[PDB]
Amino acid sequence: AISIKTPEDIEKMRVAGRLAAEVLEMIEPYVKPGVSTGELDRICNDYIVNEQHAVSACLGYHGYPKSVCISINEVVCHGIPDDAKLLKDGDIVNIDVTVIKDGFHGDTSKMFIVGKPTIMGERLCRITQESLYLALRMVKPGINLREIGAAIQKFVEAEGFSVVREYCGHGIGQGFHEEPQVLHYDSRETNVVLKPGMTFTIEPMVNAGKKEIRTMKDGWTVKTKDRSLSAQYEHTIVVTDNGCEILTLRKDDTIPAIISHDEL
Ligand SMILES: [Co+2]
Ligand SMILES: [Co+2]
Ligand code: NA
Repeated sequence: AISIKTPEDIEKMRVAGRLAAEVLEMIEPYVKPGVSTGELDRICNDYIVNEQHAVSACLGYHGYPKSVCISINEVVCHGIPDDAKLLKDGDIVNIDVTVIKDGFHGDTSKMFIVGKPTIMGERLCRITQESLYLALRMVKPGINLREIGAAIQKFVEAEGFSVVREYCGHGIGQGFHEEPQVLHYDSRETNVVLKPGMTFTIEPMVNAGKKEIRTMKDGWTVKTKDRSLSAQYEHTIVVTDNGCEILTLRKDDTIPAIISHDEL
């Protein structure tokens, strides 16, 4: 079932989350034209291991071969870091990180724009981030997860993009992927009432084009069927007594760490 974390668990999650966000703040500078995805994966790994003294949860997860997922342009998710894949001007890149510290996990990701941006690229990252923020703003005890999925979808579609169906956010803590499944669209099957103490991620994958995807020969890389661009953002949060607390907040986030719902 869904696990309610205790205050102490939360404190642990706060540490794992901060570490995860840090990695994202740390790698920004190195994200530029000409750099390979493999080198970025190496930098993150070393940082996590040697500086943070933590562990990457992705490395070996169901056989995942690298430390972080780096998805470029049309890649939807699970892009495999590789030394032959170089960053170019105009690319939109997602870097997804999961760190373990003391047994608790912190999962987060962001988009980066390489060099000069395209109108659509920049626009797609912005609506994708807005769609995550919107969801975050909704979280409070008593709401149903279905309303969140519905809201994201409606928003995204009203802006002319699509939400990927196959991939969802998830409960998280001692376990990388715990209940519940957090769908980013409306589904009559969804029925979970939020309680304080619940910890989970929200990580909408948005396509500028059609919602369909395809998985490559590699068994990991997922791409849009129509070759359109795809973007995603993700945060880890805890449901509080009157709202939520964002455990993976970074300095460039423009949403506050704690969201209090005065209507409560
Ligand atoms: Co996740
Ligand atoms: Co992630
Ligand atoms: Na992408």
